[PDB]
Amino acid sequence: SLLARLFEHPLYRVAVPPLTEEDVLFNVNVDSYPNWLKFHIGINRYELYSRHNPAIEALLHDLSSQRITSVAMKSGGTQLKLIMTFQNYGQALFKPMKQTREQETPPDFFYFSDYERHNAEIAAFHLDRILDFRRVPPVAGRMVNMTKEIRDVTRDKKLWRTFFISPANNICFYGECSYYCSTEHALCGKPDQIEGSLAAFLPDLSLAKRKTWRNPWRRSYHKRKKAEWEVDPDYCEEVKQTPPYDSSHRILDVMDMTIFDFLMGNMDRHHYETFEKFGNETFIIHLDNGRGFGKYSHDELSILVPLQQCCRIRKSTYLRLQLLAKEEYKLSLLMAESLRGDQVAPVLYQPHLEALDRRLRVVLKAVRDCVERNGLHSVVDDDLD
Amino acid sequence: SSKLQALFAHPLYNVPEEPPLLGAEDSLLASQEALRYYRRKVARWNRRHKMYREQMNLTSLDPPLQLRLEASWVQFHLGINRHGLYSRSSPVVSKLLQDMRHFPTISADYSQDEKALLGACDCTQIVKPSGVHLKLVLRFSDFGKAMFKPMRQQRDEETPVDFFYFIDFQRHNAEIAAFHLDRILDFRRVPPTVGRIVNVTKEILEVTKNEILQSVFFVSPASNVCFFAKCPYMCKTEYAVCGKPHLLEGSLSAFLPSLNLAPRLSVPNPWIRSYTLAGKEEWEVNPLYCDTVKQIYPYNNSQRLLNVIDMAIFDFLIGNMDRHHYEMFTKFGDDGFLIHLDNARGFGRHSHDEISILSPLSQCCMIKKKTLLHLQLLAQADYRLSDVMRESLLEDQLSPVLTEPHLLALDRRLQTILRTVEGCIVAHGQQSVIVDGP
Ligand SMILES: Nc1ncnc2c1ncn2[C@@H]1O[C@H](COP(=O)(O)OP(=O)(O)OP(=O)(O)O)[C@@H](O)[C@H]1O
Ligand SMILES: Nc1ncnc2c1ncn2[C@@H]1O[C@H](COP(=O)(O)OP(=O)(O)OP(=O)(O)O)[C@@H](O)[C@H]1O
Repeated sequence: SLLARLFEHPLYRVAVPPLTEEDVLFNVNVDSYPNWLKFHIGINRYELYSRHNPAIEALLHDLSSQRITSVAMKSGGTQLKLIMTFQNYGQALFKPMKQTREQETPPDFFYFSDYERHNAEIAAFHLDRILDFRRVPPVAGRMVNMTKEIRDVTRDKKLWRTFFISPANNICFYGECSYYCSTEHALCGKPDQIEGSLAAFLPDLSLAKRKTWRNPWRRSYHKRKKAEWEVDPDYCEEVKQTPPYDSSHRILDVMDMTIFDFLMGNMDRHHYETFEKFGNETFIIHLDNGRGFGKYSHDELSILVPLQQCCRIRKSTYLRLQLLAKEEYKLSLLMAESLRGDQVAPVLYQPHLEALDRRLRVVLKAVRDCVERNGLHSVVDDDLD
Repeated sequence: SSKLQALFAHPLYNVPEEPPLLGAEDSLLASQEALRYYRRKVARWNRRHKMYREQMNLTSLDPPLQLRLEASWVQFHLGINRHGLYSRSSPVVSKLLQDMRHFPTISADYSQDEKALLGACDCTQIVKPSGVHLKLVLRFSDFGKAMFKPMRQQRDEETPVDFFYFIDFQRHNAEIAAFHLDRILDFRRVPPTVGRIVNVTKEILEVTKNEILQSVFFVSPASNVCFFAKCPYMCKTEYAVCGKPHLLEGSLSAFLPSLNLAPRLSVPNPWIRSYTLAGKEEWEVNPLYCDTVKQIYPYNNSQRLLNVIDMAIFDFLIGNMDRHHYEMFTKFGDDGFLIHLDNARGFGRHSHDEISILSPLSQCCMIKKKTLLHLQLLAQADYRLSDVMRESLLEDQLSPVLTEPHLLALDRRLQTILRTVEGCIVAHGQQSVIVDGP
């Protein structure tokens, strides 16, 4: 009900502009379609899904319960990511458990050394949902049988040949990616089931190409090397005068993203993707959110530097971010409830839900530091039609 | 009070050892030759070190190194006799351990065994050779050396289940504890080992002449001086080993004499493991495996096989599955004692007893008379194995080196060894289950 009241609020019923044939993604010139397909044909210019869509909550149910028919390991490398095919032709990306729940990434780990936990992937969907951004593909947790749903249903000999039995008579496997894909990192169930996050598959690039931009606040991805924006305090004055980032609808998309990343601690947003058929005047897809929620006793302020430098925010999210701080609409109790139905719940160790609020007030206080230094009407854009 | 003193003051730890040593041919190092060799290595070090200081522009302050006979490692080397590595209740070893804990370091390298790998990272290799592991060799002001194994795990941490032996960690505290167990058993076979807290910057990085070793030191987002083994970090199989921010604790293991003075013989154990994710060796399946071993040279003399039995006991007490090879001193012959060099893996499961280590004793069913007496004694409460270990380990700067479940495991594992000796006595009699040789 605390969550049910959030969506009764008048900040969460502002509809998107009227759509036209050049604003949808898949013009349909549709009730037996699977929930993954309703999800695809509903992607418009300014969202990934509707606020009260019947398919998104049903697609979440599918990823958790639907039977798995084929599994394949992803191409190239970059951490262990598995593609799964269900009985309804639908696909989903899978990130296995890899790390615990009450655990923290050690302080001595750089941002490029961190794990990818299903926790952050599941949580990021709900957090992106509570903020009414709706820029993440739906993801649900699941307790997968690593025999009858991984090994015994894959023809990828590269994967299959890593399923070994452990000294503890447990079933292990490690795959063949680039980072953390050897026996010492082999994911192991007791005796034959781990958990992961089935992230729903975006539409195939065959019928929906997707741009991929380099975020101008990407880190050096190198020790002992700074990334310019760590040396220029008004580096944002250059980005507001670059090829596309000079448009008002674009300099803002990054702001909503960074407030998202800082709430989770995801300092690995080196690139972001558009939708091509949509050009430069759309939303930004929040993908690969697995490097968050790895620290609960730490708030990484370096993530928020894009907001501190540009000192601009959307009034849409500003009035939201305030409401999420009041105890009657608190991020803690809202997220903990939204994450109560995920089959893998509790998806978040409690102090992360608590930290989620502490991170909100430092974002909220950061807007105030921009508002008394640059004024109000020059920090908040307006949305009220 | 003090069960430890009671142990060494017992009639067992005092009776002369047979056969006695004539000398000269029962001290693996010849004095006049060894001093000349070491005196030359000291002269070459002084030369090639001053030149390094001149290239990097550093005033050659202080005099050059002096090789003194009174150094601990010197007297440690010249004291290695046919009866073991060190002497029983030796005052040199006490000084030796204290020296490795306090003397300053003057050099640090990568050791051979690495370095001789040339390349060589094969991120596909599951059991990469024992040269891609984090360990350095330090040199002290008295010219002595020591194999430094840094801390890799907390005290109350075990090798997680689903971890095979070949990927188990490399505990510094178990290198120390294995030495204290060695001295308590009067096996006298692993080199003396101390725990020490090392300023990784002042005592490793700032003293190494190796351009690669300087390249593996970095600083964390928490501002801690870290370093790493070049190969495992690239394959992402292990992490780094950071100070807090500079202070790091490790285990120094005293160096054996130089292989130019005392050659050694890396011999494959007869009970090696497969070292694969599957597949078992012959002994892992045939309870009559030792019937075969007893008929293979040089295990036919019935005196080398006994030394391996002692090793199996010592490894079972510490849970050291990874004993693929035992080294020997060639001067002492087929009957010479075995050196227990790298124990860094034992003491990783305090809740589990791996009986496959005891397979030599289980299947050969024969134990040395002396070894059985010390094991029987260490089962009696007045000198129980855990208490004499707990007390002996208190003399280390890294106390407590062993948590309580580990110490209590030694007692229980001792019963299993004694239960097997008495157990397989019933099938063979004290005739073939005790070898009271001199
Ligand atoms: N002047 C130098 N410039 C650059 N690198 C050097 C220099 N001198 C030595 N090194 C590197 O450091 C190491 C030198 O170690 P050190 O001089 O302490 O003893 P060593 O002679 O190499 O070893 P050992 O004592 O076993 O003969 C060499 O392996 C070499 O790679
Ligand atoms: N306590 C110990 N634990 C493990 N390994 C040891 C120990 N003592 C010696 N060793 C091994 O013995 C070897 C020492 O020989 P090394 O190649 O350093 O030549 P050296 O003995 O220094 O002789 P020189 O420098 O005069 O040629 C190293 O590979 C080291 O791994």
